[PDB]
Amino acid sequence: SAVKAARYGKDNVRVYKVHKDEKTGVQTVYEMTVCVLLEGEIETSYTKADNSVIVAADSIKNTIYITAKQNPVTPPELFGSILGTHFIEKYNHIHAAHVNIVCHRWTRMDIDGKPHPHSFIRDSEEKRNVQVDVVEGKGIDIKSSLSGLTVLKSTNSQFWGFLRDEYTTLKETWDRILSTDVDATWQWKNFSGLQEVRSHVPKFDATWATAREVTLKTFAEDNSASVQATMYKMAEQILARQQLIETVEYSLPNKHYFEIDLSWHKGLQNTGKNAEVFAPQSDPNGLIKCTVGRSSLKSKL
Amino acid sequence: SAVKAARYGKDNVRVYKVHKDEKTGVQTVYEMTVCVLLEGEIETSYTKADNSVIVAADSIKNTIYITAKQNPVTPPELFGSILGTHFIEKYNHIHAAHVNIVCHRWTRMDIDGKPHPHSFIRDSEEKRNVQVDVVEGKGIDIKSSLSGLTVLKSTNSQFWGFLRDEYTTLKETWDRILSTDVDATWQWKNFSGLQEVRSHVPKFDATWATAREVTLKTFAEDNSASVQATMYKMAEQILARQQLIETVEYSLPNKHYFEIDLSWHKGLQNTGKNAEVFAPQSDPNGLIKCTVGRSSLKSKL
Amino acid sequence: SAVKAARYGKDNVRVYKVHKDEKTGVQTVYEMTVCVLLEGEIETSYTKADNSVIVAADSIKNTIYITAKQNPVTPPELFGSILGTHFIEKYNHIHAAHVNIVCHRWTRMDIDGKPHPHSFIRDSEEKRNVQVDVVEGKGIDIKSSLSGLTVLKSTNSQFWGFLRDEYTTLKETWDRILSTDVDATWQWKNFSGLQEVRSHVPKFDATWATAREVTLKTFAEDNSASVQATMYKMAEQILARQQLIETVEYSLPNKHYFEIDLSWHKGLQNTGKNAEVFAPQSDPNGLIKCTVGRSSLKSKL
Amino acid sequence: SAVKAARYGKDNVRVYKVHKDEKTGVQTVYEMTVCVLLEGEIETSYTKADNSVIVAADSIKNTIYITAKQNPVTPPELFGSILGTHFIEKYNHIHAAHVNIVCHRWTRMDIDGKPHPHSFIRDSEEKRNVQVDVVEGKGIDIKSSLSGLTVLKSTNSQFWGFLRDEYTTLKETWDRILSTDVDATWQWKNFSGLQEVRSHVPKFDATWATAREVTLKTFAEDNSASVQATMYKMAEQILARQQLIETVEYSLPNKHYFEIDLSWHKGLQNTGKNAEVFAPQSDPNGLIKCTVGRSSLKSKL
Ligand SMILES: Cn1c(=O)[nH]c2c(=O)[nH]c(=O)[nH]c21
Ligand SMILES: Cn1c(=O)[nH]c2c(=O)[nH]c(=O)[nH]c21
Ligand SMILES: Cn1c(=O)[nH]c2c(=O)[nH]c(=O)[nH]c21
Ligand SMILES: Cn1c(=O)[nH]c2c(=O)[nH]c(=O)[nH]c21
Repeated sequence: SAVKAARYGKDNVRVYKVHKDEKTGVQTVYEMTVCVLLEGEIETSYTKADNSVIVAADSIKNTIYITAKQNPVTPPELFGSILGTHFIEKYNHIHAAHVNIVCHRWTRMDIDGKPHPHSFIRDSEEKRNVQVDVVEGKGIDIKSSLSGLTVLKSTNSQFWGFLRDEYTTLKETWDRILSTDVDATWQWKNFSGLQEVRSHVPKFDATWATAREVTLKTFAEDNSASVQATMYKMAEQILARQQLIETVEYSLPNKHYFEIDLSWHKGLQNTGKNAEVFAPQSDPNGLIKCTVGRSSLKSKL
Repeated sequence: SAVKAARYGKDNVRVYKVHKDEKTGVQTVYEMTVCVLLEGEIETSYTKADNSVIVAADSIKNTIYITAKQNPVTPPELFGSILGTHFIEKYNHIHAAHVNIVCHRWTRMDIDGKPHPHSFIRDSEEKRNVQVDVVEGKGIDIKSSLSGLTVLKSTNSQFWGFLRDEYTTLKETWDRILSTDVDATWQWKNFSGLQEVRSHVPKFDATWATAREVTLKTFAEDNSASVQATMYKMAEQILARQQLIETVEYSLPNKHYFEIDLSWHKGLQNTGKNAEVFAPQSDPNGLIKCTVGRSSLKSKL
Repeated sequence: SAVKAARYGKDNVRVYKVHKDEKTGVQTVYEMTVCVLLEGEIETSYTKADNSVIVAADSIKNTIYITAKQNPVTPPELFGSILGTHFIEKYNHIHAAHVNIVCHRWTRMDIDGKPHPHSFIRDSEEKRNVQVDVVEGKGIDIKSSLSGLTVLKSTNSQFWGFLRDEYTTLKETWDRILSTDVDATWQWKNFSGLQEVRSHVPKFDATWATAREVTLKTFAEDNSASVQATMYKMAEQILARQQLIETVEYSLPNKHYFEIDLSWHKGLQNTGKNAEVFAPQSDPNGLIKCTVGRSSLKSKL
Repeated sequence: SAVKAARYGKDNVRVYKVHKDEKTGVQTVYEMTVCVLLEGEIETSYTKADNSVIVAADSIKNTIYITAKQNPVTPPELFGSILGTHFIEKYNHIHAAHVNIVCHRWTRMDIDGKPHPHSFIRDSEEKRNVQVDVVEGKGIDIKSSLSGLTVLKSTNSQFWGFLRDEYTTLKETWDRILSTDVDATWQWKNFSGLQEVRSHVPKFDATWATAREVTLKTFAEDNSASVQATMYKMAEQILARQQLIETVEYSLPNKHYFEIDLSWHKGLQNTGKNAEVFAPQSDPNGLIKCTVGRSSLKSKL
């Protein structure tokens, strides 16, 4: 037997950080959950009970809090890059650091139409995430994402012209409800190290804002032919707006709202143009995925 | 053996309703989860296998969708009162209907600074709830609530002067983080029937809006002496603003954010006035409850 | 405004305790989650920012661990009674202690057909719970429960003879799947204090075992006319087997398994006597409740 | 823009199947949740609103129930292989089918020491899973797993000799609690098609049973030097017992149980050899992973 793959460390590390402007009294909070898993010359911990190669997960936890004390926690792409770089530089025998960060929403409260200096509301369970893989000799691979963005449109969704055979019962529709939970990931060009990540810092918040804006506007305005066709338009617009992105991935459930035939009861009309009351279906659901990149096809376009 | 208490019916009934203004094209959606449990002369279903006294839960489910088709679903206090009244009036042997409704947020999307006619966002897992108990011969008892409103303030919370004995380790503080999930319930005066509920319909949305506004402003502006003292101020202001409320109940967890002593590492200062990085605690938590009503004490005030 | 009701304390306190037989090497573990809420002369903490009347929830947490160190944690009815009594005796101004305990399963592992001395498995998310209300001057009110016991029978469940009117679509059945999550509560006679609870200690484990045995055997052997009729038989047998119980309460969801008509596909027969493949429904569900006590009817039985 | 990756279909499809021995009256139930995602010449559904290439997820759902009606659902490796093969054979333009199955426990009830013919208990939320990737021209890749197996040992776990530097606070221990949720995956040799999967059918149940037995016995008997060292022993034994497995992967959280120093209270001794009461930590947790395969190193072993 031999170790083909190994990583270890600490998961579910909750972190809060406050910034206090002593001049204005304005406070700003940041809250996240962090996972750090290390790789390197660690196989003997598995094979030989050699704990000398283990940077204790407790120590990794201490290091997350120390890094957050001594560095910005925003944008999360930067914080993740700083943290991962620390582990591969500090420890000769550690050759990769895998940093996952989930960012929790704390939106400043408006009280009597004025922003409150130190009060916040969890305005959505929507998250902003990063996956930062720091690989010694191979730079920094960053995937940025928004997840748990739950949306619904009551019309301007269609689904007709799909394959029909002996397995098919679904009726074509020219007007249905569309509801999803948006998981959208943008994959950055490889960065050579922390200096190159730092040189692009304003692009992280800007690209997250673009991804969210494009997701909401496209969902709201596309007279959707399918989830497939709608998500492709979101991905192509985000790629057009940030050249340092290589790919945009969407993973979208089709959260069904079924019509309810009430015609058995006093001839009530609640289908088609008369549909007012629907049954939201918890399961099953459609699931639609794609990864969009830029073309290099020159023939048979 | 004898039946001391019994109720039965249908839980977790997901309901969506759309309103379509054909003039403006503006669509408005409502989504809820409904539970209806009936009481009455039903003991023989338990004791004698007498199913003749059971209004099938499947039929109760059909009735929820039919009621939603033929009546407003908003405010939920009205929808609940209509539904509960239907069961005690339709069925001679049914003497109480217990209607619980959870209302899910679908907030209209703003696209390029304009409200979209048919696109919505789940802007919070915060709920608006009702419990409506329709009791034949005893009218309609309504409890209204907001739940899952998650808030945090980074300063202007204190906790000192508490009892200290041989069980006490907690340090007094003059500056801590306060974070909670707000569960706030307002209990209406008994209504004689559906006509009296209908006569007060505008008060339901107005009182929910008042409860939320008072909760947010008080949380944000109170230099809090304790969760106890802060919630009491919220409850007294809501009672002052709606005479048809008898009681206001709060149930608030104290969701702890602990300081992290980093002085063992390079003398880093992260406690007291230098506290920037905190550890959010998932459990345990403080839990603080109270029900506030109006006084009738004339002596020893 | 005046305080009509108030309680406060600590929730979600996770507790583990190990017993080590040094003679045999056999270790036994206990794991629970504890909530303690106090009542008494505490209104000034709410009305006057008077923290002198608050036994800090942090101190209540310390007290749970100290009690567990100095006393048995089993049966949970005893541990809860000890803990609640401590608060009303130690603090003159505290007049009630509300102790909720959830007990988590750690079942000894059998390895090569022999019980392992120190290895355990979470063999079910089924819980054993207590609610212990210690009220100064009014003794100790205990409710014991089992919850999250998930069961299914594939036949010997029926549902016919229910009310049929213009709201009814459900077909009568003489053979259906029955599946539920069992919540069963037994309410003890009021105990005068801790001495009387201690005098009955063996009855707590014995009555929990009886409730579980009766629940499983009745579910498995009753050719069920309805959930109502089946749960009534469980409750009456548990009352017959423990005179110190006053009431037995069941709360049972009817977790539906729907037939799937496949006759549209190659005439496949999958309904009635040919039903093999079913669709489990996550929601909605039936919900059936009753509280059974002993009779004192002497006429019109 | 161009489609670099795409799949779509149906998730969260709950399936139940009953087998009825008419001779013995013995019934056997199977319950699972199924996901099927297809790949192939489907990019035009994304780029051109061409729904002609979509096998509707509703049709995929119908096909799961039809397959379950016409074929064994056990072992899940076989059911998954049948289902995936159907999609790549039926549809010329579909070139891969990705089938994920979660199997839910329904263990036969023993009533009065005899197995009941038609009553079952969810004896654990532990799952048995498969991932079956059917790739046209490349056969059938199967990963089998057990997940959610929650275990604890109260002693015979150690953690000492780990790296100590300026980030390290953790104390070495020679006796701690070890608790985890076991996620164990075994990767099968590539199968050429459905005939080769069928030729190995008895190996699926046997290898799952081996993986579980080895996991439980090793956890219980290993005087653990670390999670790393313990999981490596499990993986090497499972590889030794099934030559058709290429790799065994473990993913194990270290679910911490912290000692509680009570010496501040009446000198109570609850640490080290006197530790009886512990605080289970919900988060953070250690996370330890490895993939073990067979060696081909001939030098520098
Ligand atoms: C309703 N529906 C299916 O059944 N499949 C699909 C699909 O892949 N995409 C859709 O937009 N809708 C839909
Ligand atoms: C921190 N803290 C306790 O320990 N108990 C209590 C309490 O009841 N109320 C608070 O506001 N804080 C607090
Ligand atoms: C299927 N079904 C209903 O619709 N209602 C009821 C009920 O109250 N009890 C049952 O056992 N089944 C059932
Ligand atoms: C307690 N502890 C750490 O902090 N890290 C680790 C690790 O990787 N492995 C362990 O078994 N324990 C442990």
